[PDB]
Amino acid sequence: LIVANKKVFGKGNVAHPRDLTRYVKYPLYVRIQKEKRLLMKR
RNA sequence: AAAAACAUUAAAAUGAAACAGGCGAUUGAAAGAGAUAGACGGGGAGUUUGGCUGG
Repeated sequence: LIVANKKVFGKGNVAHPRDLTRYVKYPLYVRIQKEKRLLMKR
């Protein structure tokens, strides 16, 4: 009955998934309104 | 640097860690473009290159 059990993954010479926000290229109006706040704080 | 190979649509009970007010670097208050001033500039523009006179 030992067929269904745990199976860990690889991710060596293989791929690995991860969330990639902070890299999204938001529209020009979002970028402008986000960097505007920074200029107020710098 | 032993091997011209495979690697994806997950099991299982999150797996696959969080946060930053920076996509990652480089240059930097200098340099580019503007204005004014000096230099240089036949690369180019405009023009000139007297008269008498045994032609």
